[PDB]
Amino acid sequence: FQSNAMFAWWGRTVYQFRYIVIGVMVALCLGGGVYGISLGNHVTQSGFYDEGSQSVAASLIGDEVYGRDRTSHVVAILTPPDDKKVTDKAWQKKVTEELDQVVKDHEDQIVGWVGWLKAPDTTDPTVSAMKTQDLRHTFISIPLQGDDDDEILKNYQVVEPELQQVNGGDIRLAGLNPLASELTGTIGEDQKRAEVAAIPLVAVVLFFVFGTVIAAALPAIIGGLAIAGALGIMRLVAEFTPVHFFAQPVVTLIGLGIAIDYGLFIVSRFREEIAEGYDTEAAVRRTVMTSGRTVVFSAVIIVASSVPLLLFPQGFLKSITYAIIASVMLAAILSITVLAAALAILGPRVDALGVTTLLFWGRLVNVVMKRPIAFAAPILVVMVLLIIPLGQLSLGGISEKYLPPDNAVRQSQEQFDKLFPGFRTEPLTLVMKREDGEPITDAQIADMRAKALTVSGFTDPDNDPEKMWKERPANDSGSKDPSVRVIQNGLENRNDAAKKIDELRALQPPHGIEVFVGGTPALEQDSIHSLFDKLPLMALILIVTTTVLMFLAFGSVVLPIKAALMSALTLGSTMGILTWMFVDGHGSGLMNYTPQPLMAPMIGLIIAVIWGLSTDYEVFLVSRMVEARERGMSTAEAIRIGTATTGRLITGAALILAVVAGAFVFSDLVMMKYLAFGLLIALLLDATIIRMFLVPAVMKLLGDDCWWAPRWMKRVQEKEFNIFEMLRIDEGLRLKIYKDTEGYYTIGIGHLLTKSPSLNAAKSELDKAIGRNTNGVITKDEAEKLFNQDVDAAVRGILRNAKLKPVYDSLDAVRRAALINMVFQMGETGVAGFTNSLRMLQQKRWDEAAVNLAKSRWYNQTPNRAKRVITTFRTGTWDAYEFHLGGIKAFHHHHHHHHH
Ligand SMILES: CCCCCCCCCCCCOC[C@H]1O[C@H](O[C@H]2O[C@H](CO)[C@@H](O)[C@H](O)[C@H]2O)[C@H](O)[C@@H](O)[C@@H]1O
Ligand SMILES: CCCCCCCCCCCCOC[C@H]1O[C@H](O[C@H]2O[C@H](CO)[C@@H](O)[C@H](O)[C@H]2O)[C@H](O)[C@@H](O)[C@@H]1O
Ligand SMILES: CCCCCCCCCCCCOC[C@H]1O[C@H](O[C@H]2O[C@H](CO)[C@@H](O)[C@H](O)[C@H]2O)[C@H](O)[C@@H](O)[C@@H]1O
Ligand SMILES: CCCCCCCCCCCCOC[C@H]1O[C@H](O[C@H]2O[C@H](CO)[C@@H](O)[C@H](O)[C@H]2O)[C@H](O)[C@@H](O)[C@@H]1O
Ligand SMILES: CCCCCCCCCCCCOC[C@H]1O[C@H](O[C@H]2O[C@H](CO)[C@@H](O)[C@H](O)[C@H]2O)[C@H](O)[C@@H](O)[C@@H]1O
Ligand SMILES: CC1(C)CCC(NC(=O)c2cc3c(F)cc(F)cc3[nH]2)CC1
Ligand SMILES: NC(=O)CN(CC(=O)O)CC(=O)O
Ligand SMILES: NC(=O)CN(CC(=O)O)CC(=O)O
Repeated sequence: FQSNAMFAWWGRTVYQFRYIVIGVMVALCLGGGVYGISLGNHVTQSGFYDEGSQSVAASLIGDEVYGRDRTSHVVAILTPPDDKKVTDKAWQKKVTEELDQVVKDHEDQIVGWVGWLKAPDTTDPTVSAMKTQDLRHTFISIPLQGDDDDEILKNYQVVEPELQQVNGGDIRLAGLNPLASELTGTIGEDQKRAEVAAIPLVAVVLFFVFGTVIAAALPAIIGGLAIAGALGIMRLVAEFTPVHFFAQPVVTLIGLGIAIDYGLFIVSRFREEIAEGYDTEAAVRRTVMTSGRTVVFSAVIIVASSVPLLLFPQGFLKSITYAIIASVMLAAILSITVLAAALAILGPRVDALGVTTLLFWGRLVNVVMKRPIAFAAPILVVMVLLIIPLGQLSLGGISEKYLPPDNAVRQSQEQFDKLFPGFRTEPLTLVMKREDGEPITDAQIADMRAKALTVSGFTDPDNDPEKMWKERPANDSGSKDPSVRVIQNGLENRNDAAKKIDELRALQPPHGIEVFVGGTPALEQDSIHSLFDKLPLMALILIVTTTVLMFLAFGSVVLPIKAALMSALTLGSTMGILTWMFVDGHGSGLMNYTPQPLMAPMIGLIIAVIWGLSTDYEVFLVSRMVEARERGMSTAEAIRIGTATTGRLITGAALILAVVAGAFVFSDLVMMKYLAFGLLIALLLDATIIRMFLVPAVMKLLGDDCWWAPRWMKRVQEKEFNIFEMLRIDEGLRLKIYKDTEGYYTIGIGHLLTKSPSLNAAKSELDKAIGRNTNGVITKDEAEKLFNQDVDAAVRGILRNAKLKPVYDSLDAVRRAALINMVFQMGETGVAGFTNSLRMLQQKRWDEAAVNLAKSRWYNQTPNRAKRVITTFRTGTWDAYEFHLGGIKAFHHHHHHHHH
């Protein structure tokens, strides 16, 4: 159950109101770009955890009661100049005055600065550890004002340009906020790299697909408008829910490629239609009714592959899904609205500026036809070989290693952890809230301490079990509610956290006390647990929805399951290569990244994206061969028809997407490189190994079993437009005796009854013709009978005329119907007067024949019908009548009015 009257109406309307469409939509997209440029100041960095988890609740309660830990905010390593020591009093005074000046300039942003450098004369052992033994290095802590991570990072970015100058520039800034600033600036770095690299390369690839300036420029303008509008839409979404930083490059990584590919396909189809003889109006309408439907289906598939990411609670994945959906649907809309109207405005002008203005698949698919096993199993084994590294993939959180190993901030952090060990901690926290509301006594604290000392593997520095699990510090941003007490202690081995947490949560709390196990390891592990808990349902929804959409698009049952297994193998192989590249470290030396576990939500993101890519390409390809089997073509060449019709467009689209993805593989963010490399691997696997080799071979393996659909999941074959409806359009269908423009009695489709003025003589003739007492009224089927009689009489008259018989025997059924139309209108004597025109048609020179027919006085006197018939001659389709200028007014009886 499909619907194309909607697409036909829109193809008509976008040509009818093309200027309004182009103006309104371009204005909306440009205003959206102007409104969404400011998205960079409204994105967030949170959303990596499960915010409905116990670790997040523990973190929130600890923040409320004790205050958030601002000690890891800013760390500053200071080194005296000229091999001096940190004990030089003049240098001490200088640096201290500099730091005081920096803090009092930004009291709105900095809380203060805390170190050993502030109180050199002290005995506190922890403070005296902020200096190295050599007295060549000393680090300080600079807490910042703020209430959420984004405001704190903004305050740090406000204070950094002046804080960096301290100590003659020889101050090294590490901590949470410097790393955050670098990791977020990676996004803008990638944006600028894309602007510089992909735009001219995409221009070149387009200009090589279309040997024309305009036909190659249109998809680029479409992609630009799509990026602008999608950024505006994400800026609007930022008003309701937090949008993550990583959602910005997605718009440029995924949105731009699909938008330009949509534009490429639509412009190519418009050029096909124009080169097939249709004028601009019919070209736009058919371009819609075919390629726009394909594009909308593509967008629906991408949305169906993205939506399941809304199951995971990580707002990171949610904002990414929002960005994907917005970009893709806006690209589809622009492709069937700005681009359609722009083509309707330009016309054949889209080929005006050639190359000078700037200054075979069938053979290869037949190579796979002879021996399918020679390419199928030797490729399936290679893919299941690439799958085995996928098994040994690990997951982890965000560290300094997400930056390249030569990044100054990562090296500053690693030098801090070398010079000052024991300050960077990941302690697990037991948070105790008393449900009743009264203070917590030391007895309950001791009970919890003992029940925690039950568990092993926790750090015991000075070897005193009654000093482990010390109390969390408390600063001024905490309520200090006596009903909440937090103990905490680090882990000897981090890889045991997921177990120890599961132990610390099995401990029985004191009576009337609620226990929450939190901390950075607990946050990470609970996030990963939510991810793995919700993954199978996501995969099931993905596969089921995509397979149902393939049930809709294919009209088959074998092909959806086949393409599902194909996409599964492609996803597995791509993720195996990704594990081999980023976990096992292969390719790291050339790309300059550190091998490490992947970000957990990136696994679901990459699953969704790669599955959508594979399914989209498989659908767009296989539909073209289902087209041929619907026409009646044989299997072994229906495959060839589809593959050869898709080759150039598929390769160009894959090339543009590969350009845009390789523009991002050079990122300084290991997650960005992971995503872009996975996209590149999946894309180059689908554009070559999947489409060229495995698809035709594995399909031929099933031969004529691939299109088998049971019952009637398959659409019904349409009512084939015939000569009856054509001449009903041109001559009218009247079921009651009427007078023509000459004043004679006509009925049916231009069937002259008699040239007598008597209505009763005409009724006598009509009753004699039909065989009953009609009273001047006939049914539609009787009109069809009379019309078929007249058509047969005209055909017999044509085969009798020696000037019309050759060209009539030369033509096809549609052009033969056009010739019969001309006969019915103007007599065989009049039709034979088009000697050279009929010669052109007989020689199948449709363009010359149409141009010459449009110069008769037949066109001057009956221009609409003549234009319709001449279009039928030029194209050979009923398209000039399936969507025609409605409403005729003057009915005239035709020649060969058959009596009996
Ligand atoms: C574009 C991609 C780039 C990715 C950038 C990543 C930059 C790294 C910055 C990491 C800042 C971690 O700060 C440490 C903070 O951890 C928790 O706070 C958490 O409390 C919330 C309650 O919801 C939790 O949900 C939040 O995870 C968190 O605010 C502690 O409670 C705070 O005491 C401590 O200060
Ligand atoms: C990606 C993350 C990598 C970066 C991680 C680096 C973590 C940075 C931790 C550095 C801790 C700096 O402060 C540590 C010291 O200060 C506090 O005590 C004192 O501070 C007051 C200052 O006025 C004194 O007056 C009070 O005697 C007393 O409360 C802490 O309680 C102690 O532990 C320690 O002595
Ligand atoms: C405001 C929100 C409103 C709800 C969302 C917007 C409306 C969604 C309308 C439904 C989706 C329209 O697409 C669904 C498409 O499925 C098939 O596609 C195929 O049609 C091409 C014709 O040539 C073939 O070539 C290809 O094999 C293949 O694309 C069917 O033939 C049609 O049913 C329809 O074209
Ligand atoms: C600057 C422009 C960069 C262009 C961007 C696109 C480049 C994509 C590259 C992805 C391929 C990953 O390749 C990684 C492999 O390459 C090298 O193999 C090492 O072992 C082999 C046998 O001993 C020898 O072939 C090498 O000599 C030896 O280096 C690496 O060392 C290995 O970890 C890993 O095997
Ligand atoms: C067969 C045809 C295939 C097409 C050829 C593929 C393109 C290969 C030729 C162009 C490669 C030139 O790369 C230029 C790159 O310079 C920089 O590199 C710096 O960042 C990376 C990690 O730190 C490391 O590359 C370096 O260590 C570091 O200098 C930046 O990354 C970008 O400004 C830019 O992207
Ligand atoms: C002619 C075409 C209609 C063929 C499919 C072409 N489809 C893509 O190029 C494509 C990109 C893409 C992506 F980045 C993510 C994702 F989940 C799915 C994706 N499909 C468009 C042009
Ligand atoms: N265009 C036609 O119908 C053929 N005509 C028109 C023409 O001179 O080209 C020639 C002829 O009838 O002799
Ligand atoms: N639309 C009309 O009634 C006039 N004509 C159509 C035309 O002008 O081409 C009808 C016909 O001649 O069959």
